[PDB]
Amino acid sequence: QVQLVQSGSELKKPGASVKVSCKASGYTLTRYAMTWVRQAPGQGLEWMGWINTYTGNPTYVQGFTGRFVFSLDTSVSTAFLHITSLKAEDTAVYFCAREGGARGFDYWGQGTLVTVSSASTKGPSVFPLAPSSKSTSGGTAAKGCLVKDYFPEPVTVSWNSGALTSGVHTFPAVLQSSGLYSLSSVVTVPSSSLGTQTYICNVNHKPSNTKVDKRVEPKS
Amino acid sequence: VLTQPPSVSGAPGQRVTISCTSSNVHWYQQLPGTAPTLLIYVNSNRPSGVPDRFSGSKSGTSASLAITGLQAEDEADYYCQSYGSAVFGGGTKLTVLGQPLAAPSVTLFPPSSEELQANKATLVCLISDFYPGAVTVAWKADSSPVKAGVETTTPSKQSNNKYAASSYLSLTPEQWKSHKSYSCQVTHEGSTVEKTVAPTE
Repeated sequence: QVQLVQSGSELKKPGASVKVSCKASGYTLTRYAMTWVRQAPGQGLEWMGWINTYTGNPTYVQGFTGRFVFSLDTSVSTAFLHITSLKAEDTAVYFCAREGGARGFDYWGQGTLVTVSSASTKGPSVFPLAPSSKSTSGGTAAKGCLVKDYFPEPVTVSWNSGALTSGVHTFPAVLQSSGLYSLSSVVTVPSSSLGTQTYICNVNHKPSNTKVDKRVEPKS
Repeated sequence: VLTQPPSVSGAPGQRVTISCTSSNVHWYQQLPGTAPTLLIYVNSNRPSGVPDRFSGSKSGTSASLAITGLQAEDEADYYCQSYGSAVFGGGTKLTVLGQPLAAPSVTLFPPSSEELQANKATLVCLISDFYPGAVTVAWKADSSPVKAGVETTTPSKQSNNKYAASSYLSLTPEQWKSHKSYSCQVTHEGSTVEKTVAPTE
């Protein structure tokens, strides 16, 4: 069956270079034209141009006629997008698509996130959000973990090694102006459980290779 | 390069239409966080896996995409693309006009002593269960507005199809201990909720 599969996410710093791959299968690469599309966060689809899988002579949109390069490897049956001298404005998802010629753009790659940031990889600073019954009803306390300043995404958060699920709410992370990510996860538990019951915040950050288990005690 | 309405709305069961208006069609649907998918090709036609609700229209001055009997899963972004290179139609967000308004639940957490010990401080305002997804967050130090050191998320859908948001006010322990109290003020559909904390606590 027809398929386009691209590389995984890429974290780069400004000035660096990146190679994104587009593996086509299920059809013959040389018979259809491969086009490149760009989509920055919260934006529309930018057509970048296309490569001639027949010849291999690429054609770029103006402004992409710069440090962007389209390359081809018909042996492996793969199309490559090269970006040199990366900049913050290059932070975007990049798609490869096939031109059936009446159909589109009928097939797309899943998309490749290129993230360009001056921020170095950083492990989270985890702090305990102690129980507060003010915003919670039913004789119930809300507690949590504040995950401060980590880069890049994602971060995983569980409670009591996963034994606690119901009443949990992990809020999406904010991107501050740093840049760095801050996230906060709250669990809602019975008032009587405290302080007889133990509640631990399991925070996991693969990019930093960091893990933190933080006990959340009631108060002073 | 092309032109479409930035926004369109309809209630489930209704019929919505997206307009697309010399030098220059195919239509693409895009769910959040996923790649675009071929919706219409040849201007009248759909591939296999496209419902009968979607109908494309060519008029020769312009093109149109009509969805009849709108559904919940149709809430997404829709793109128009004609040709001579490939021209893209720009973004159009389609939001289903179902469900009633929901009042936000606001929970405010003060800085922990461990953070204060670490020569840092953060006020955490967590906002849940509100619809629609429009809220404004204002921070106050002793009834005086603060905007420096504020970081707020763009609201996002929860599991129950309501919206959540979270605001953070970063501080120095000095600033924290200085004032008598800090307030997080969330405004939603002409209604306000102000949560407050104090260093004394």
